[PDB]
Amino acid sequence: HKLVLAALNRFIGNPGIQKCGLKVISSIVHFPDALGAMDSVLHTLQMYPDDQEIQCLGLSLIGYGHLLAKILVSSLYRFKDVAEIQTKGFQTILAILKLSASFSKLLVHHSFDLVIFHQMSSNIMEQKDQQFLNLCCKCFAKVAMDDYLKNVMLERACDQNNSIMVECLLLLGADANQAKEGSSLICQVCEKESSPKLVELLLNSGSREQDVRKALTISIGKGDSQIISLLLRRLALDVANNSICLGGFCIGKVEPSWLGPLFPDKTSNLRKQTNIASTLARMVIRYQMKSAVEEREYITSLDLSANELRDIDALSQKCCISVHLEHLEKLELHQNALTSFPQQLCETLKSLTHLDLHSNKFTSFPSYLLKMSCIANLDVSRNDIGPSVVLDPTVKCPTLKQFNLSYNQLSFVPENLTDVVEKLEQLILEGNKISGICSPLRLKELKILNLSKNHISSLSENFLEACPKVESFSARMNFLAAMPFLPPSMTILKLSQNKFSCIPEAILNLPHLRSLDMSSNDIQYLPGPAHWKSLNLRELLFSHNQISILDLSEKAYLWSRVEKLHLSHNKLKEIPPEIGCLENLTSLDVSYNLELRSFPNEMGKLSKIWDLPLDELHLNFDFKHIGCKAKDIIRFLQQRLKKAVPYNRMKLMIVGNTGSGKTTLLQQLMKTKKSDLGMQSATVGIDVKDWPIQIRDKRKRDLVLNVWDFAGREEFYSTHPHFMTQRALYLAVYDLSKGQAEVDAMKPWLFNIKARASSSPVILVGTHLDVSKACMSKITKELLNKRGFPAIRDYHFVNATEESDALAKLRKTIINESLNFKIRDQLVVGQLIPDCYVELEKIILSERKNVPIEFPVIDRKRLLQLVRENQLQLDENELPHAVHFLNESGVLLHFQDPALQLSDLYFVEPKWLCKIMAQILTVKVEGCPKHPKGIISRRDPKNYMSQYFKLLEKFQIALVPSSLSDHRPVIELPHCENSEIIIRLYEMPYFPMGFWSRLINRLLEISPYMLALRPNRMYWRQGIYLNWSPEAYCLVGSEVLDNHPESFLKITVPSCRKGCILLGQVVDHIDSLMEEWFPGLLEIDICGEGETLLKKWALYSFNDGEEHQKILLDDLMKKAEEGDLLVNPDQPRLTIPISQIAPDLILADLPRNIMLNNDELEFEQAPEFLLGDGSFGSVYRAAYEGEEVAVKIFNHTSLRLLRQELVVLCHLHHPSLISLLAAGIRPRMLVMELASKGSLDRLLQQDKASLTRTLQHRIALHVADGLRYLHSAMIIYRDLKPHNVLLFTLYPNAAIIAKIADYGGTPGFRAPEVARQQADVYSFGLLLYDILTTGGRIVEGLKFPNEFDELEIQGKLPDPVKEYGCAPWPMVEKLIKQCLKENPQERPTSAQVFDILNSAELVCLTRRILLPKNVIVECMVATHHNSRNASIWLGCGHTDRGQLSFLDLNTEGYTSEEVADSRILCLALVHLPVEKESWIVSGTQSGTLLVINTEDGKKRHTLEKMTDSVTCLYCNSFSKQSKQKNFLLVGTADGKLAIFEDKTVKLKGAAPLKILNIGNVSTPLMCLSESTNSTERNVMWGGCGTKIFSFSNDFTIQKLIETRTSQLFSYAAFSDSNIITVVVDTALYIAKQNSPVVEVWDKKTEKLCGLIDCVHFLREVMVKENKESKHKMSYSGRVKTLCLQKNTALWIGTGGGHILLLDLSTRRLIRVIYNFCNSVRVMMTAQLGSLKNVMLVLGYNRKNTEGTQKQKEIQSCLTVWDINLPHEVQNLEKHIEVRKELAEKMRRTSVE
Ligand SMILES: C[C@@H]1CN(c2cc(-c3n[nH]c4ccc(OC5(C)CC5)cc34)ncn2)C[C@H](C)O1
Ligand SMILES: Nc1nc2c(ncn2[C@@H]2O[C@H](COP(=O)(O)OP(=O)(O)O)[C@@H](O)[C@H]2O)c(=O)[nH]1
Repeated sequence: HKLVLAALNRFIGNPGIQKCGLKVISSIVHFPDALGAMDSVLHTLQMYPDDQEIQCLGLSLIGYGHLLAKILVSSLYRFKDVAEIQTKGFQTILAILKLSASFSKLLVHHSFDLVIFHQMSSNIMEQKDQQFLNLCCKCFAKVAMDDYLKNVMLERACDQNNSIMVECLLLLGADANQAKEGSSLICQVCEKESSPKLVELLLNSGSREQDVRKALTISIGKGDSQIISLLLRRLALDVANNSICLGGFCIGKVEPSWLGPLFPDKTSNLRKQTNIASTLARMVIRYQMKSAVEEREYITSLDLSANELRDIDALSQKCCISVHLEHLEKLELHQNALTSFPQQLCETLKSLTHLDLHSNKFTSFPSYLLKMSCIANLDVSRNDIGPSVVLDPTVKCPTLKQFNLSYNQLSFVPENLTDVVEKLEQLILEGNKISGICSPLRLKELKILNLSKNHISSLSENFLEACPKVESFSARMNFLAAMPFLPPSMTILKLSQNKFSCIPEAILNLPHLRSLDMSSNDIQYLPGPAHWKSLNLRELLFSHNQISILDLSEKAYLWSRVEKLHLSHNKLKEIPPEIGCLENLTSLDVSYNLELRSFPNEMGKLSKIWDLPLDELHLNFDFKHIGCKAKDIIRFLQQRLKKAVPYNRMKLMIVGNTGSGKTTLLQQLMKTKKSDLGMQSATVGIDVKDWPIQIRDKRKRDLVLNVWDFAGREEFYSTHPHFMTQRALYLAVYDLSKGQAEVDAMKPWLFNIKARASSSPVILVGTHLDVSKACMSKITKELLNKRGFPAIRDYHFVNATEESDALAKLRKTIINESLNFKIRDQLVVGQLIPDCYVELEKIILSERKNVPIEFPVIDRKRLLQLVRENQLQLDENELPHAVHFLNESGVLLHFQDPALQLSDLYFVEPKWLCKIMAQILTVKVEGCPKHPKGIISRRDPKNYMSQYFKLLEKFQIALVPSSLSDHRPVIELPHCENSEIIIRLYEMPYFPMGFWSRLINRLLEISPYMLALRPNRMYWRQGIYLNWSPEAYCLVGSEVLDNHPESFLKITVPSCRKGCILLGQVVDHIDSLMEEWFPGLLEIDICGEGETLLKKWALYSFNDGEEHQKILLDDLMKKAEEGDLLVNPDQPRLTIPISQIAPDLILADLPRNIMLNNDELEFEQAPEFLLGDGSFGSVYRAAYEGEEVAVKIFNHTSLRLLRQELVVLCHLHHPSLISLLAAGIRPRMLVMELASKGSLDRLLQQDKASLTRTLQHRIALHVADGLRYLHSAMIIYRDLKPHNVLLFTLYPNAAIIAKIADYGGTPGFRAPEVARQQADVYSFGLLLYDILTTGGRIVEGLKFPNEFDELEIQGKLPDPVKEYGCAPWPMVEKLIKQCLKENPQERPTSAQVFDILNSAELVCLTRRILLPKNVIVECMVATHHNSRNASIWLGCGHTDRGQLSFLDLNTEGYTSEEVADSRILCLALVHLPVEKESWIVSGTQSGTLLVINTEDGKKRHTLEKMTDSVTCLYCNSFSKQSKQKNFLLVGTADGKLAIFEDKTVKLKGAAPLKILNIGNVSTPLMCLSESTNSTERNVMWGGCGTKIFSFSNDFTIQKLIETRTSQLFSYAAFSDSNIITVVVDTALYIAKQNSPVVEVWDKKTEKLCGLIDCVHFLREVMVKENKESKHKMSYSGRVKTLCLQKNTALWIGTGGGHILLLDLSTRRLIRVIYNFCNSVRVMMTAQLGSLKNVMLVLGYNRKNTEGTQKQKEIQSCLTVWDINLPHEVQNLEKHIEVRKELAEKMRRTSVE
């Protein structure tokens, strides 16, 4: 019982008894392992806390419900640091967790954090219980198992400021951008007044930039000077570029105490005290993996434009930066609201040369801005400068160049220019209010004046009489009358919008003038080219004048260079033929004249014309179906210059109805005697026949009209519209037996004749007198004549079987009607064509005398062979029109239609192919009607069955829409309550025949409605009724309402949100058809009234449901109700939104947020407010509730086009796309993002100082991404060029830099056009080329612009670095070539080019130099003393004897010169500060140490001949003699340090100061190094044999560290071999011959503190991409050389074809950059041409071209990397990830 009694007695013993009871139970707990005390021993703790002597015991006994934990920490917290009782506690926790894992989560539940934080931070480090502390890292490692536990405790770890532990947690993961995304870590960390080290650690690791900006706003709220300067240093600083990009931020005020540390400071050097955190992180990681596995120096200018600086005086003082400003050389203050530029500032900075501050609110040009030392381009161009701007004459500033004064409120030209600004060039004064006549203006160097938009009366006669270099005087929009003796030097003169009456003779005589724009003048006579006295006229812009003649008869060749001639809006009469001499004409413009009417054939010689607007003028020809475009018009005018002839050979379409005198009247018109077939049957198809008529009269014109006796029976009634062209003479026939009743039923036919060919004649012909009613002439005169039916021109009553004069009269009438057609007096029947067409027609007809009957088609190859067989003058560009024209004449049908596919096949003999297309429509099936009537599958010879229905369903006969269930099946809509449906009518007098056949076939195949779920559809002849659901369905019905002889087209669609989509997408397909095939219907006949024959109604009802009637409304009149949005009757209390009865016209269908209310508008449209022109309209700027927002206004255009654009540009959200904000119906225009820094063309035109390669690459990458998305959206751009790319910010590493405008071409932007997909790739190639070029492609657009598609694969293209001089930039120079394949199949995809652009290597490298063929070189030395242009001196080893091998870099010219009798090993540079020379030294195989001068390759003197092979040379920094001093080291193959002095090199056989024999004959000296710092007096370290050594100015071995005696043998010879390399840093990194591992010694302890293996980094990559590497287990690959950067990383040069980056501080591998060489032999650092700190890499590329001959072809591929690589490989890495998250977050807005 003792256990039971002891426990219960200790329980009841509330006073005193516990102190002993606990000792009794702690002794007894070991022996029986007893069994119900835990609860009571728990209870007693609460029952009396606070007694240490029992607390320790209780904790000791807990280890032998959750309230347990609640007492534990509350104990350890109540005894934080009283004694080592925490030991017993943490032992208890460690015991409990290892058996109950989840209890750990319970511990952190209560208070664990409070006490563990305290213990790990109560200064426990270097206190004696370091082993107890090891148990506690062991605790934490299991504590931080759950990542969420890391994040939330991290949250708590920043609440209380604790730098060491927050750093430790960051090293353990625990991302710092997860808390709230609106109030995430940095926000409260700057709110709670934390420490700079706490904020810096948060910023350095993952911290989203938006949160940083929010925290910047917060920390601006308070006054903090060490947290602000750390937020800016991560938000705005480009250290690579020396910048401050503080642009977008809304900083309330700038104070130098913030930017203080942003400027570079040489004193900045900080120790390593946070190593505690790294050590603790290492211990935690160790315990975690154990628990896991088996348990000068001045910056550039400043960001300043849009900051609304109401004052800039803050910088005028003598503050911290008042000495860095003195070398600014560019200052931008435009668009702020400044005033009165501070006088102290404008003399503080004495090197400013682009000061521009416009759009500010100045009111007085300071006139003390001009006392700066070297200023130019002074620009104040939108301020409110006072009425006069006189310059004070006490300033003599000559350096000013471009003194802009645009758009001020001036009243005079500035007064004292001539005495102040002498060298002034571009004095601009436009937009002012200059009124009075100007000054004599004695400026000696004006080069571009300007006076536009002033109010000038006239110019003084001595205005330009003293400015002998003016070039571009341009006074637009003034009130100007004459010109005052312009100096003979003007080149460009622009004088538009003035008030002239004739070109003043002061212009007709300028001896060098080049362009003259005088548009919008009211002038009368344009003097002939014999009045212009100038040999170089290029542009002559004269639009909007009143010009009568275009005098060119006098002397035309004197204007042979003219390239632009704009004469629009003039009273011209005709173009004189002398215009044919201006061969260099490029852009003629004679539009809007309304009185020109004819083009002379002479213009066909002006082949350079690429545009020729034809707006509002009528020509002979110009008929759209045959009308040419651009050069095609010139080709037409040139072929018409050759020879145009009368063609005289037309058509007669006979038309009947189911029976009449048609065939028996055609067989009587043709007088056909044969009667071969004694019994003709009903007509099949159209049966084309032809019959010549040599009219035996004075007119010998033997006219041949072809008769097409159309099908009578109604069954053929769908194809006939195809054979009714506009050019014809139709008959029609009665069968007068059913007189006055058949004549009624003939009405549809005439109607169709009025539908297709409005201006075609018709001839009625009675066909029966033998069969009996002849009063039919009544009704044809009574009803049929002139009411909506075509221009009947006769009627006859022949027998059409035999014996009468009436037939002769019918013949005469037909002949005389044919010879009298002449529509619009154009006379079709004899019009002129090139004889080539007639020849082609003749040869084709003669092949109607030779073809296969089974397949009358001709292949295009056969046609191009038959043109060769004859002597036709046609090329591959003539046939595309030739065959079309011959199609127009009924010779052969060929299909070029975009709706189908272009036919390689040619349908000569149409007479049987029309016969073939109708066979299917007559074959029936009286077998088993297994399918509903009309639908059928493939059921019928040699491959012809394939082409038959490869034509017929291309002909949309497939399921035959004809003979298809005329009676409609009964259909009921889910909802028919008069208010959930939308209904639209199409009342028309009679359906077109193939209307339904082609209507149900256009709606049918559009399956992806509201995209890919197909609907169920049950479609009879005249209806569809698709359905997805009761939420989406459509019934395009066909009913006739009672007492309505017309025929309607009822469409019903639910008024739901998606139903409006159905409506719109169906009305588009029903309207576009009507204007594509039936232009007669939707042709408003102003003659009579606007019937339009197509009265598209709209049905609306006020009474929601049970309206008892649907109220009509004509759609046009409803469209007139667009000034509002709601319709309402004469009774105005109730109304229906137009948004409820026609949601398709209505704006709301795309995301509803697009709506412009016309309320909070803010706008202007003057010629400053547009931003550019493009496609179908232009774009302007305005504001609304916004500030700046762009508006795309439209021309002329239509709400067809806009509906396309609305949908297609919407529903597409992408970072590279220019998203639109709103649309405006009333204002007929759209709204877009304002592109802040301009367009790419502008950027190229101006800003070439500021295009970094990074930046160019960013733009290209952004663009590559947009184009990729556009192909994700499966579509062409078709508009890619500098004019179309928009730039937002000029900050290189931003998130949005470039975007792409208007969507699916130019001489400056050509391709081999598909119609003359993969094409946009090529267009991108052009843009990319120019971006690489920076303005080379169309600067030539001022010069030789036709040449832009002439050298198409052939131009400056072969070497554009060479052809433009731009900075070399490989990989992408290969990318454009490799992209730019002429064949579209050969081009890579846009996704592929985007992926290749997303490659840090494409951004990081600039050149290599493949040395001459088979040269082996193994040593090289750079030159930094002449840092202007440097040459890299190489050795050789292709020869066993020594050649030196010079190699320059700016010329890349290799030279060879044998200088030694034995192969060289190494060289070095010893430059002497005296005598200004750099002796170059070379050590060799024989020991013959050679020294040769820099410039002289003859003053050579080998020094003492060494004993063994010299392995090394080196030049040190040893100034130990109180002066500048240097030495030289000769590493030989034995260790003998033959040291010398910097100057003693000249004397033959130099004297070694201290000959230090170090190594042995078997231990070869093999590497030397200097130290990393200079504070250790440059202790020198050199490897020797296998033991590294060191020395100093003493030149005595200071250490004999041995490496072979290593205690970590994984292999021996990797350390048991001769040393190869040594580098001196905080530690030592060493490698040996063929050692694939590097050894890391320490200088003090001399211990192998590191062992870093190379193939330890080769595995990770090879495993996927090298499968043959599984056979290469005995791997080649080892450290062939070392090269260490200053403090960032270390570059391992492999013996293989690889290179390794090592971040020596924290993470081992940054990147391996392979596949660029095969053996990295040499590596070193250097400086070149102010591009200091480059790293040269001499690698090998062996070619086994003759490897079978045991020989390899060697190319020493010397490359030059930019040493800044280890940053960009980790910084650009990051930059992708940024844009990847943003790629996804943006696509969330597409979801919702
Ligand atoms: C420098 C000036 C130039 N600017 C622009 C803006 C734009 C522009 N923005 N948004 C657009 C949307 C469409 C668009 O279609 C083009 C390419 C057809 C002209 C242009 C812009 N295009 C040139 N320049 C903006 C102002 C503030 O700055
Ligand atoms: N007796 C008689 N028959 C005629 C006359 N004109 C046409 N027909 C008949 O019309 C038929 C000619 O075919 P047509 O009607 O032109 O062919 P369809 O239009 O394809 O049916 C023959 O059967 C003729 O006998 C006429 O004046 N007298």
